[PDB]
Parts: sequence; structure tokens; C-alpha cells
Amino acid sequence: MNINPYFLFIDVPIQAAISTTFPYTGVPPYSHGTGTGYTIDTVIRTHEYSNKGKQYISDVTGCTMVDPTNGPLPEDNEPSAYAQLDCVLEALDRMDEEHPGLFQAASQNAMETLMVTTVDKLTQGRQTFDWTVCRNQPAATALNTTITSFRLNDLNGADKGGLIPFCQDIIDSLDRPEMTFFSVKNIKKKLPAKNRKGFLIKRIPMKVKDKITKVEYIKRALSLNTMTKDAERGKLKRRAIATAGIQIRGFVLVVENLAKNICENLEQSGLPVGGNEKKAKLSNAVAKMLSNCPPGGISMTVTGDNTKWNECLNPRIFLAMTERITRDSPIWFRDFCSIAPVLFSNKIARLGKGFMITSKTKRLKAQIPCPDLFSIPLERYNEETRAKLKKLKPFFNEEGTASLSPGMMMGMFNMLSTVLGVAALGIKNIGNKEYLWDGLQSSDDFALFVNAKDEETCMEGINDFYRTCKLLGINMSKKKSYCNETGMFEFTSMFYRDGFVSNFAMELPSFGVAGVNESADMAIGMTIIKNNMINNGMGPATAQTAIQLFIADYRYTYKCHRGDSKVEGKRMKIIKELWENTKGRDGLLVADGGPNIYNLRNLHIPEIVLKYNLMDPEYKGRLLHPQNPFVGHLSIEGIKEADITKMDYDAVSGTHSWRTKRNRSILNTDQRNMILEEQCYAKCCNLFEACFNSASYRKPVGQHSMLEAMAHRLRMDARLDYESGRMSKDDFEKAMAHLGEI
Amino acid sequence: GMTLAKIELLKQLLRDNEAKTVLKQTTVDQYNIIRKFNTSRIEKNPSLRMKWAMCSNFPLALTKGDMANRIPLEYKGIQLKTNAEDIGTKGQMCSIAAVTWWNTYGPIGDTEGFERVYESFFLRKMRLDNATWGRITFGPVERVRKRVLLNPLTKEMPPDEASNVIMEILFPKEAGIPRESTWIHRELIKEKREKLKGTMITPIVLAYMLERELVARRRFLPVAGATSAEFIEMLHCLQGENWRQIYHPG
Amino acid sequence: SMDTFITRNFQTTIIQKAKNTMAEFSEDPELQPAMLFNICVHLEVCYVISDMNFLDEEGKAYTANLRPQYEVIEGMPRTIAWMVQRSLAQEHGIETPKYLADLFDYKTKRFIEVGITKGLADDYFWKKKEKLGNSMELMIFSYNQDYSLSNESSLDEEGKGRVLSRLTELQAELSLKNLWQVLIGEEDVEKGIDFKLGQTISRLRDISVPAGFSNFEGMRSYIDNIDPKGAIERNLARMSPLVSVTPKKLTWEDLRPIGPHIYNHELPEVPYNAFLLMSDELGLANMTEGKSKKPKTLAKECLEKYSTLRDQTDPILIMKSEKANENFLWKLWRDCVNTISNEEMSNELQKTNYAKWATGDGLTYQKIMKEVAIDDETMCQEEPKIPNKCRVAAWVQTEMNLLSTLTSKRALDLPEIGPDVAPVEHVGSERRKYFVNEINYCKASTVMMKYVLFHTSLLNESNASMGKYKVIPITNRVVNEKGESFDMLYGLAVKGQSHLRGDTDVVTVVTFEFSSTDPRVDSGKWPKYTVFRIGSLFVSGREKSVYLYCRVNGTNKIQMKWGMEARRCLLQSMQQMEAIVEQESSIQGYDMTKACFKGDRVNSPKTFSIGTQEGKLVKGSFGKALRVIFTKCLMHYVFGNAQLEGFSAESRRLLLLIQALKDRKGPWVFDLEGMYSGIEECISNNPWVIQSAYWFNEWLGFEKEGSKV
RNA sequence: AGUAGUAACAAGAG
RNA sequence: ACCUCUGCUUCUGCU
Repeated sequence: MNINPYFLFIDVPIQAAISTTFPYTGVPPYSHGTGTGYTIDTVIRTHEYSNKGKQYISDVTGCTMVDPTNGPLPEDNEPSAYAQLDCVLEALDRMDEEHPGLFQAASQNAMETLMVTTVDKLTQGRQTFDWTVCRNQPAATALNTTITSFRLNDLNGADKGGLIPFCQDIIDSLDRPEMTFFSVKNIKKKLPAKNRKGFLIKRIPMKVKDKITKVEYIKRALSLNTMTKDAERGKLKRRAIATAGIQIRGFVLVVENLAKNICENLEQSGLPVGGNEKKAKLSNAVAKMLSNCPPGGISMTVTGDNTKWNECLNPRIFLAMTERITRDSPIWFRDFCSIAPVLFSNKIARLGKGFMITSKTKRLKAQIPCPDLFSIPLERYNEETRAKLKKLKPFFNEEGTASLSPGMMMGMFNMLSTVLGVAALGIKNIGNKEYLWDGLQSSDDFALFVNAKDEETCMEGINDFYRTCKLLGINMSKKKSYCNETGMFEFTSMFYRDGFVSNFAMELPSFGVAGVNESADMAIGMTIIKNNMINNGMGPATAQTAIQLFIADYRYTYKCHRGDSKVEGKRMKIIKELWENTKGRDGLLVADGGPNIYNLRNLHIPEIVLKYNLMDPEYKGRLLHPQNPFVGHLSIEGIKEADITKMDYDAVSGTHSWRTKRNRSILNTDQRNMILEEQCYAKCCNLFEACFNSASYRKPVGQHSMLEAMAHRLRMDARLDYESGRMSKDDFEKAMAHLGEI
Repeated sequence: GMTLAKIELLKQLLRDNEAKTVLKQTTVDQYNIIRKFNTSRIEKNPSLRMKWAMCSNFPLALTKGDMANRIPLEYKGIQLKTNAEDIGTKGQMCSIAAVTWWNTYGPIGDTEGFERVYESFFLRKMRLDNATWGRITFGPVERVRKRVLLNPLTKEMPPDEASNVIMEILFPKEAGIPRESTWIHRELIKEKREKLKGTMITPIVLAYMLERELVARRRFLPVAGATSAEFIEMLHCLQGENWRQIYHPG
Repeated sequence: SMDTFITRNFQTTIIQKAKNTMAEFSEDPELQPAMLFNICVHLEVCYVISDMNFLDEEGKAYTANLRPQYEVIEGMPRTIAWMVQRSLAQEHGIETPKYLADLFDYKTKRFIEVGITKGLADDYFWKKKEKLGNSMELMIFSYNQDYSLSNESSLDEEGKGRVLSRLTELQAELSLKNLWQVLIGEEDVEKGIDFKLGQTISRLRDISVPAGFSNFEGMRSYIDNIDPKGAIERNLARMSPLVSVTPKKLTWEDLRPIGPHIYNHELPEVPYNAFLLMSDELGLANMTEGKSKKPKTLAKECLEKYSTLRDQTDPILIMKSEKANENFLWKLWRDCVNTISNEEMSNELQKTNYAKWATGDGLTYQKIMKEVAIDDETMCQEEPKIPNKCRVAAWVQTEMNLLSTLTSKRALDLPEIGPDVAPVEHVGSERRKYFVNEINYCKASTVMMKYVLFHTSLLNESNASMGKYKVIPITNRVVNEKGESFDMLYGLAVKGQSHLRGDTDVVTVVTFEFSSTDPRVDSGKWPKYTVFRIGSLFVSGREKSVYLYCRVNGTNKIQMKWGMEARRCLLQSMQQMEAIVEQESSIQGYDMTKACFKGDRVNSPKTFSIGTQEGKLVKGSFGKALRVIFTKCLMHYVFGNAQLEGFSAESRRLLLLIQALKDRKGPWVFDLEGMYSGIEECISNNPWVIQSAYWFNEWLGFEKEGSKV
């Protein structure tokens, strides 16, 4: 007797057991080594889908430019970028007519948001390409290096506070004949030694004033860094992703904000809406698209997938979209929205680490960077790479980058591209044929609903949709798309079978220990269980079991097994003592070797609150010591919020609410000085917060100096301290004497 | 008063020309920028990193201060902390055992007003503790995905209005130009000022808790029957697609 | 030319503050000299009232100490001004004015608003009374010596004099230079947002236009003016018919078997590649009180019990992996046994020649500089190794069969939860007595815990002992049906050097595992292993040989991490089956857990199609189905990689198409061979993918036959 | 060797 | 070889 797990599908329909088709207890795929091979593929493919268009040379950058828009229509079913402007405009006009006032309202709101948006908004953009150092950096550090560097070139818009004047400086910086900036330089130093020679040649990193030409800067400002995407599920082979620089970030926020305002009011968009709100919106839409089916007709649904989605979408079309959408807006805002598409139309792709060459006999290896990619006969590259590099040449720049006018980078204009997708869905019909289409859109993913008299006419409508999308530069995957009679379909990994079904496996990795800290992770753990009970059909038995699994993972992860256990370890030694010393052991937290108190009915209550009145007074005094050294300086987001790949959690602040040490690899790199740079900023900010206690909670505002604010606050504090009898004349005189020098 | 200490520190800082130019060139707006300047890097795989980190000797960073110094270097052969300092906190790095030592033999702090600070969480527990449970039945349930209030509130406000109220409670001198809200919620403000008077808990923590009981969390959930927040907070136990659990809150 | 006047008559401090104030109201000093003047005058008058006056230590006004009589609120940034105003109001126990004051008198304890008017002071006085009521004292001045103060105004006569003198002095100087008309004559300009494009960005935009446009100005007007109606219909009329979605109605006969090459006997059968043994495992059992202990001590006590196996120094080589060194591997095994058996606490292994070989010491290539590498003709970019193509192996089916089977042992370490109160909780606890028990007793569960606990300790050793070779026992704690606990020793493992920076960095792990399985019975399964015959055991009545499976293996931080989280295999399987119990419970109006598992007075035990026996469907229990899914989820971890990810994702399309056929929903397809191409390229050397492809085809066959009936 | 799989690790930096 | 630092800290150039 041989077991076959697929036989389960004989008894249970596949949607009803779809969770068992997701292997999410398995390791997700990671990349090793360089991503240059994948990035070069993207460059080749992107140009392959557009090379029947117009080729020219940019007189700004000298790069090789390819323009497929208004190019020759395709005569095959290969991926096409040859979008026709008039067809895009007609699609948008239809959307405008279908949604009166929406375009101007979206523009209005996006504009007024921009007007109140401050520069610090750009600190939450995650990893960012830093043009000063030509490396990826945190958003905040990249923003800071740009502002300080701009000051060296008579650019001080950032001081005004708003995002607009900072963006003004960004585009004006492109006119500067030279850009001066700070960057670390590795300077060789010959130091007097003690051995025979009496000298040793070290390499010291120290900040230096550097400068580059106007053209060199423009290229950097137009550049995007690239790398391989890791931990992406459900794919055999790896792919490249890009990271934008700081110059374009501000402009992209506004365009996506604009697109978001539109998407929120489109019945077809599965974006930005998410979770249960998405489920509700989509099932309502399916009901209507099914109810409208002519009596005695046939309704079909295409489970859709778009191929080479980003590679075929064109910046020039997105420029046309902003222009059309912002029709009734003031010129300054129309110009503002045009910048991001323009910068993308002239984007340059950095090609990554390059390739590694080796000698198996000598057991040697070396990294050949992208500038020196052709500093070597192509015979010495392998077969696939050799062919790539040949096709790369016409777009290759000697500094080791590649021109890339057409295409988008993976997921940059998500909202705006969704609007384009919906624009296609909004056509509904062609030539008054006896069918109507409609559907759902979410970036590359779509679902097409088609009502007709018979199914052959449905397929004609699908063919017309397929052909219409070609005119917008949208390419439907014929390999991964399928179609069937309305009633069941898939969309963004949500499975519908006369109603959306649960897919418990999708969320399964989130049940694990999150890795924020002991306190947060307990709250997060129980909350995940609680939410999955509500949303993803996790019954009470599985939920209770999930509590058990988590505590097990929790105890082994944080080495905090029960005090009555005999497991050994550094922490466990003290946990056992705590067990012996404590009377109210049921009041001990799990992290302190205490018993798990959690069940279904109390998942939503913080652990410390559940156990508070069971605690030994001396224990709770230690655990909740307000000046404990483990918590440190908090932010209201550091107490409440955590990421998942954001959810908020309820936890009491205590000694378990600690923070991990800073990664110390930087100690050995040429980025040493950022430590001193950080610690300097920190001192100033810490003292500022001493003067202004609300700084941590509400953002300080002001174009005046930090010093001026602190000085005036301390002068007033002192003055009123003296008159209220909190300060003696001796103190007040010294206080005013000190402030006098300042 | 801490005023004179602050002034002496400020004068100290201005001896260092690096810190001086920072305080001069950095606008109050730009405090929000340099606050977030650091060598750290958003962890893309925290669950992995934590399991890895918990196997190292000194994965935690302490706040530099006297309380940190009360933790001994070692305890019965266990290295609780190291002399090497963290790049971020500039304080000593320590083991997870250090946390356990503190909770076992550390200084006993003051928890006066704790229950008033976390009053919101204790009211959850009280609603559960005083609740009675009816029967559980099995049968089909029609759930509708509605926006519902997840947590019961002290007094619901828009985020802006709530922020202003919290400024009047915790940071009146920095609250800026007065609002209509200050007048409307004057009794709420007065009451919270009294309740939060003695606490030594950090104001930012107090702000977070005030925010939980003023700012509503209204999210879409599949619900059937009562949609009041005292039910929604227990929703995971009240119903599924195929069952009902009668619940009378306290 | 007032800007010249302002510079000569007012101090620098005053002018700066006035300009800053205008900036806060977003207004240009250079385009509004009149406003700049009025703000300068107003600010100075505030300072004129203040400059001279002070307070002594008894709170009495005098004229010249560091405590002035007046606080000058005007002239400083809003946030500072409000800080000052509220600090004063709160400190002196008075209400905070809703508008921003110009002065505060420390002696009067009153806020003051200051006014400057060209007309009547009385008019301006009562225009302020409307708005401030009487929250502040008023001090209105004019240029021709007129003025209006509130009844309790703090202004002394001498100060009033300086203010009016200074104002008239200014009035004279202005009219003397014909600048008074500039102040009177209206000055007002509309404030638009300022965003303008320089040369470079304008040029970049010009070359960002579609073909058919000369410049951006052309595109903008075009988009603004023209009606594109009919454009889509026109382009579709001239677009080639070769551009089509090529729809094809799907039929059962269109669905051929996937990956036909897995049946090709010209290929090698897929070998065993997992990190540890599974169904072939053998744990040396040693009864205990049931509580935890040092892993070295456990292994030492198990090996003391089975001392004949422990002391075996003369084994029999049975099978040898191609590139393995059986002498080094055996020496390493002896080193492990001797190290764990000794009295020392340390489990560190000496970096011997045989341990250096087994753990891959010094095998990483040397990094040389690119200049040297470029000039070296012999250094090339390696061709990438591709996963081999394998055929079905019988052992994968065997593993699935045995792991799905019940045993007498339980290995799960599930901790406590608070006692039940709500009926829902009681229901959950009663359900678990069926679900968790069913899984806890099956073979797969015990194998899972072996992986989980081993990866747990291996991860720790890898970080804590990076530079040390270390022997790590492979263990479990097991409980029989009588409740007696046993420590299980499946073997010993050697951790090599583990300076794991990158998450994909590899630590070599050499495994030595016990087994009753003779590798010669199914040699195709064991090409990676070097197996010794080391002894015997009386399992029941007769002997079974005990082998030692030796293998150089490896893992990384990621694989170790997900290993520690493999317990979640419980949830994925349990959620699926509990859902069915809840659906069944809904129909009949009571908890159907017992009825599904064991059957009822009114209900037959729930059965599932579980597998085949010489061609025919075989039914199985609800519990069996649970164990099969659980095992399936465990195999996802054990054999998880990109091949499994791709296979599962792409084949899921065919699954949903097959469902459409079964539902008679008339599915259509656009490129079927393309869809198959996506699936079949994921079928290489992953044992579970290959076996799933086989199972897929078998299942597909039965669905085809069932479609007819 | 081995891990692994379109390119890496099998220590790196001073 | 010896000592020091590092275990997600990014490498275009300085080289």
C-alpha cells in the first residue's frame, strides 16, 4: 500500500485544501555572490522589447537611449513595449469620464499634502543609493550627506523645512558646473615603525572634500543601484531589484501619492486596500460583475498574470499620465509631477559587484568590478556571460554602468502602473461587439471578468483585451494565465471558490519568534495567533497548539526554560535561583523562567498585566524599574510598532524590552568615522530632548537654530526657577553667566 | 531644578567645535533628521538574527549610567557584561543573563501609579475576569467584513485632537498655540494630570498609553452579532464560520 | 529706496529678527519693504519699552543686574515665543492668552500687546479690544504723539516719552527722504508657490517625450488639447492578427503527465540528500526520570549502556562514498566516542589531519587583486554547476509510508497552557486529545523533533564556538505509552569551523548515525554515505545488525533557523483537518471530532482516499490523512529549496485547472506547453519534487478515469 | 571534500 | 606562525 498525498484532492476540492500546496515550512531561496548577471539580463531584455523603436544619444549624459513609445506595432506575441500615446490617453479619458472630478481631486490633495510635507519625510525610505559614496545607505544618512554636501554648493533650500524647496535644490543642482561633497578617502600613511625597515605602510580612512564635474554628478543623480532579491517564494530562479537615489525619492512620493488617491476610488483596484477590506471590496465586485451577466449568457474569469511587467512599461508613458491627470492643476505642480518620470526616462543602471574569475588549479579567486568588465578577453568568461556582455556593449558606459531609458525597475511606480492597468479594464468593449469585460488590478496581477452570449464570444473579448493591453505596453503572460467559467479564480494568492477561502500557510512563518525582543515577541506571538483565529480559519485546537509551539520556540530562542526544569545555561543558572527565591512563581514571566499563563481567552492581554497581581513585590520592582539600564531612550514607534515581511503590539515597558548591540563590522571598514559622526549628533539631540521633553513625542518645528532654541529655553527655565525659589542667587548668577557666553 | 546641569552640559558641548557647528547649522526642523543618523541598518531577517544573537556572549546594549554599573561584571562565573562599549548606547554590552540577574537581585524600583498608567490594559483584564460565558453552539454563521472598533476608548478623538490633549497633559509649556480642544476636553486633561502625577515612568511611555485610549483603531474584520468593542476585543473567542460562543463581558 | 533707510536707522539685530518673522509668514523682505519697516518699528518699540528697566531683589522697578522688568516675546520664532508665553502663564498662575503677546511685565504679572498706527490711537485701541477682550494690557502709539493705554498700563512716563520721540523722529526722517508715501501707498503682491525648472532638467524633459514630438512644450499642449477618441479601435484595426492570445479549450487528454524523464531509467535514481536519517534512524534508548541533562552526559550514559557498540574498534566497511576517506571517517568517529566518554566537560575535538579533512579545512580559494587576476590568462569565470537530472527512487515512497505510520513513542515537547474556562477552550483541549495525539505518536513527529533539537544546538555551537571543532550528539527525549521517558542517541556529529558572516555561509557537519538498514539492500539511496557494520542488538528475539552511516554534510544559518521552527508543521496540517471537523460540526449541530476520528452512533468514521495498492484506491482513516499531511509539511522543510518552490507554485496552476474540469467549468488555456515548461524545469534532483511529479501523474490518472463515471 | 545551484561558502580585515 | 578586531554593514574611486 503506497501513500499518495495528492489523493486528498479526490475528497476535498483544491481551493479547500490550497494551504497544503504552499511549502512554507521550507527555507526560502537566497542568492549567493554577484547579481550582475541578473542585472545585465534585465538591461538586455528591456532593450530587446523596445529596439524596433527610436535609438539616439542623450546630449545631456551621452548615454544610448531607446524609445519604443509610438513605435511600430508588434507582429508576434513576444513582450512589447511599443505603447501608443493616443491609446493611453483614450483609456485615461474613459477613466476621467467614468469618474468625474477624480483626476482634479487626486491632484488637489496630492498637491496640498506636498505643501505641508517636510524634508525629514525622506528618512523613512529604507535603503537608499548615496551618490556621495556610491553605496547603499540608510535613508537618513543618505539624506544628511546630501543636505550637508548641498551647503558646499550654495544650496540651502533644506533649511526652509518644506519638501518643495529641497526638491527645487535637487533639480537646480543639476545645473551646477561642479558639485563639491564630503566622501571618505583611503590615504596611505607611512608610519615610523620599530622593525628592521623602520616603516610600515598603513591605510587610514578620513573624510575629505571631493568634487566631480556637472556630467559626472548628473549621471550619479540618475543612477539606481542593483542587487539580487532574496527570500522570494515560489520561484526557481533569482532576479534583480533596484534601489533609487535620494534625488528622485521626493518626486516619486508625490506621484505615488497622486496615483494612490486615484486608486482608492477605482472599483477595480486591489490597491492600496488590503487584508479584510480587500476581501470585502473584491467579493462585492465579483457579485456585481456576475449579476450584470445578460440572462442566458456565459460569464468567464481569467486568472491573470502579466509577463515582463516592469520591463515593458515606459517612463515616457508615465510622463503622459501625470500630464493628463494634472490637467487642471497649476503649472508648478504639473512640472513637479513631471520630474520623476523624466528622471526615470533618463535613468542609469549600476551593474553591481561584477563577476568573479578563478583558477581551480592554483585555488585563487578575484572580483572583477563592472568598470573592468571588458578589461579581459570574453573567452575567459563562461558561455552565458560572454553572450550577455556582447549584447550589453551598445548600452555600456565606461564607468561601469548601463543606460536604461525604457522599462521600470521592479516596483517603483506601483500605484501609477495600477492606474494604467485599470485604464485597460475600463475600456470594457471594442467595436460594439456582444461582450463586456471588467475586472481587478493590483500592479502586475490582474483578474479579467467577461460576460458574453456564448463562451466563444468570451474568448474573442479576452483576445481583444490581450490586444488592447499591447497598445498600453502591458503584456499578458500566456504561459501562466488561464481561464474558466465564473465562480472560481485566483488573485494575489487569494483563492476564490464561490467565496474567498482561507490559506493558512501564507501566514505560517509569522507565527515564529519575531526577533524584536523578549517582551515584544511574546505580545506579537499571541496577537498573531489571535488574528489568525479571526481571519484565516484557525480553529481553537490549532490555536491552542500554536500557543504551545510558540512558547517552545520562545523558550529555546531566549534560553528561558521554566525554573523547575533542569536545562542548563548561563541565564538558566540564574533563572533557577530566581525560582527558588520567589514565592509568587505564577507571577514570573516566561522570560524569567515562569509558567505560560496564556490561553485563547487572554491572548489580547499583555503578559505583565495578566501576572501583575501575582508578582512578588520585590520582583515587580526589579522588572518594572523605571530607570532600568536595558530599555534606554525610546520613541513612540519603538514602543508600539514592529515590522512583518507594520503591526503594532501592546506590551508593558520593562527590563525585557531591551535592544540588541549595534553591528560592529563597521569598526574594521572605511566607514569608521560615521561612529563619531553619529555620537556627535546623538549628544546634541539628547541634550535638546532634555531641554524639550516633547521632542520624542511630537516633531520639533522651526527654521531657527538648535542652539537658539536650547539657549532661550534654558534662559527662561532659569529665570522662572529663580523667582519661584528653586534657584539661589548663586546658581542664577552662574546660570546667566554661562548663558552669557552663549 | 535640573536647569543648571543642562546649562553646564551645553557649555561643555560647545567646547567641542564639531558639536558646536552641529547645534548652529542644524535647524529645529532638522533635529528630526540627525536624530535618525546612525550606523545601524534595518534588519531584513530579524527572526534569524535574534536566534543567532541569543547564542553570542554579549548581544545586548546597556544604557550608560549608574544603574548599569550596579550590574556586576560577573556573577558566580558568568560574564554578565563586558568592558567594551556599544557603538550606539556607548554603554557596556551585556548578556541576557544580565537581565535575569537584574530581575533577581537588582535594585527594587518604584512602581507607584503603574496601574493608573496602564489603566487601559487592566480594564481589559477586568472585563475578562468578570465576564460570564454562555453555551457554545455549532452551526453556520454569516460573517460580514465591516470596519469595527477594536478597542474600547476613554474618549474617542481624531489623531490631531488627541495629540494636542496629550501635549496639555504631559508637556504644557511646549504645547504651542491654544486650541478649541483644550477647552472641550478640560475635564479629561485635569483628570489625567492627577492620575499621572507621581509616576517616574518615561513621558513617552505615558504618551503611548494615552494614545491607546484616545485614538480609535477601526479596522475591517469578519463579524456577526454585536460589534461593540467590548465584544470585538474577544472576537477570536466568540465565533467562527461554523460556531458561536455566548459571552457576557464585565 | 527704503531698504537703504531701514539699514541706516535700525540695528542689525532688529532687522534680522524682522526678516525671520516675515519668513515664518512666508513673505519676501525685498519685495515688501513697507512690511519690513512696520515690523522693525514694532519690534524696536518693544525693546525701547524694555531696554532701560530692571527689577531689584525685592521686586521694585529701577533703571540702569540680570532680571529685566520686561520679557520681549515679539521678535523671536513662534515655537520659542509660545514656549516663553506658556512658561510665564503657567508659572504665574494665569491663563494663557489665545494670541501671541508682545511683552510680559514681571511686576504687573500681565501680558501686553503693542500697537503702532498712523491714524488715531483710539481707533486702533478698540479694534484690539474686540479680539483680545482684556486678556492683555494694550499699549497703542502713533507717529504724531497720540497714544492710548489700558487703565492699568504698566508704562511709566519716561518710557512713553522715548517711544513717541523715536516714532516722531522716524516720521520726520521718512518724509524728509520722500519715503512716507511708500509706507502709505498700498503694497500687496500675490504669493504663488515657487517651483521652476533650470536648464539641465528642462533639457532632460525635452528628450523624455514620445516619438512624434519635438519637445515637451509640444507634448503638453498636445495632451491638453486633442481628443484621442477612436485611437484604440484604429490601432487594433491595423495590428497584425498574428498578435493573439491563442485560446484553447482544455480537455483531459490535453493534460499529459508532467516530467516524463523521471521515468527514464537511463538516469540515476535520485539519492538521499537530507541533513539527517529519517525512517532509517536508530536511537539507542536509555530510560530516565524524564528531566533534562547535559547533552554530553546523555550520550555518555547511552554509550555506557551499549558499551559493546561504544568499544567497537574493529568494524566492517560495508559501503564507501566515492570521495570519502573511510580511515579518516572512522578515526573521527572514534575521536567522537572517546571525547564524549571521557571525564572532561569539554566537547572540543582536536584539529587533527582526519578532522581537518572531514570538515574541509583551508579549502576556500585565496583572494588576489584584480590587476594580477586580469593579467593571468588561466583565471576564468567558472561554468555554473546545474542540478543533476534524476529518476524516481523507490525510497521516497518508502519514507512517506513509514513516516506516516503510528509508533509507540511520543517525542513532542509541547509546554503548558493556562487551564480552560470558556467552553471554546474546553472544546479546543478535547480536540487536541485527538489531533495532537495522532501526530505525536506517528514516526514523522519523532523525526521532526530530532531535526528541531539538533539544529537548535548546532546553531548555538556555531556562534559560541566558531574556531573550535566540536562533537554534538544527535538526540531526543521519548515517552512510551506507559509514561516512561527515554533519552535517545541517534549518533554523533562533528561541527567544523563556523565563522558564519553571511547567512548562506556554510558550516561543515560530519554526521555519524546508527541504523539497522543494510545499505546494500537499496544502494541507489546511499551514494553519499560511508557505512560501517559495528555490532548487533537483540531488538525482540533475534538480532539486527547495527550500522554506522557516515557522511560529510553541511548547512547554513538560514537552514538551521528554519530547522528550529519546524514544529510549525503541526499547525499547517492541524488547521486543514480541524477545518473539516468544524464544517462537519456545522452540518449536524455538535462537535464532530470523535465522530470523524473514531465514528459515532449516527456517523461512520470519516475516511479519505489515502493511496494505492496494486492499482486500486485504498481508503484510510481521518487520523491517517492528518498524519500524511503532517508528513508532507515536514518533507517541505527537509527537502525545501528553489526547485520545490518553483514546482509547487507552477504546478498549482495545473491543479486549479484540473479542478475546473472536475467542476465542469470549461477551463481555457493560452499556452499549455509554456505552462508545462515552467513546471518541468523545476524537476531535477530534489527527491520530493520528483516523487511529487510521480504522485501527480498517478493522481491525474485516477481523476481522468473518474471523469467518465 | 562537502554544502550547495546559474554563484557562492568552505573565514575575513589590520 | 604571533597579536588585535569582525559574524547582515553595503566598495565607484582613492588602489
